[PDB]
Amino acid sequence: STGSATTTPIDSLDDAYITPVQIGTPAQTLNLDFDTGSSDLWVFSSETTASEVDGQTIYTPSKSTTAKLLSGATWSISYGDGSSSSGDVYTDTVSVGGLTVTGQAVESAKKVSSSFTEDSTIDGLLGLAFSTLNTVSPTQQKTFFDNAKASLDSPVFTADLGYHAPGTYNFGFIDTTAYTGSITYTAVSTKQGFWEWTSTGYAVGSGTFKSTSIDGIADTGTTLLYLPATVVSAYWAQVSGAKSSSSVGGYVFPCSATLPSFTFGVGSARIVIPGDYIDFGPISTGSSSCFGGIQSSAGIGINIFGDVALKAAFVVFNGATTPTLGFASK
Ligand SMILES: O[C@@H]1CNC[C@@H]1Oc1ccccc1
Ligand SMILES: O[C@@H]1CNC[C@@H]1Oc1ccccc1
Repeated sequence: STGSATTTPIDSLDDAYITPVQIGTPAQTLNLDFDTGSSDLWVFSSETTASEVDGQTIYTPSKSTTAKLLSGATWSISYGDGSSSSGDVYTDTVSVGGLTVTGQAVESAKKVSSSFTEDSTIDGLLGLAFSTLNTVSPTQQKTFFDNAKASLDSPVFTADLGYHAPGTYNFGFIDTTAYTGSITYTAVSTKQGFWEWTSTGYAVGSGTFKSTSIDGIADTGTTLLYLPATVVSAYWAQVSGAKSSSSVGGYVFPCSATLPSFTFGVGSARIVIPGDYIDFGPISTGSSSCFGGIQSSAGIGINIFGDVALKAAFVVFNGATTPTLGFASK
């Protein structure tokens, strides 16, 4: 089998991407944030505290003839930005772009943090990291990809995110029309449960390429590119007036600037992030200070190749027995 679904930016900045997902019988369609950095499929629901729902579409298990309570199971998650959610668990039929999994754990939120309530465009998350990170207790549950894998034509999914435009998530096949050149594959460590890999270096603008190993994760659920402070300083030093602001929480730059590109290495290959992809706009409405799309990872504990980087490539998440990542230009 295969599946193919369109993913759409939630706003004019590409802050996140939403993909429609069918849950239950008859189908209830929710717009989920596909997150290769976590491993829980959770949704706003009829069980969510009413004061914490503000515009989201909810899953109602009592209206699904295929929903079954997973008795005794609970879940609770906190993300890298401090957002969180928790609740109980049902199994139900879940379909993405024509690909159907029966018996998928659908984690129903009883509580969500204010950051989720305040974003009416995201109805929940669909995790695509390794199932060892799933938070369901006392019986850990499998991701949608892990459940689907054996049925897929090939044990892979691909992320093709657009810049200010829709893109695609495919399951079970490589669309050879969706990229240019060849795909370069690189090794993955699953030791922390992430799609963790080692970039071979970077360049700023037209500058020379610096060969240096940068360990990090391919994370579709993170907006920005988070890298070591040395690398990030070298980038922003090429933008007149750019500075790190403690009050704002990162590097800012004059909105009048033209930003240089940023290149990262994948083996001997190179992915070029255009400068425009690094512009996240005024820090507040009407400000002439703009927020940068490359930020320091120093406070996180891991480097994160988030959407800023991934949207510059066609990315293969190869879930074969020895997992690998592939990157191509597009
Ligand atoms: O802050 C934004 C609005 N609600 C939270 C959202 O960011 C996240 C998206 C996915 C995972 C964690 C956080
Ligand atoms: O819904 C609102 C529109 N822009 C802000 C908020 O959502 C998000 C902000 C940051 C990351 C993910 C989502």
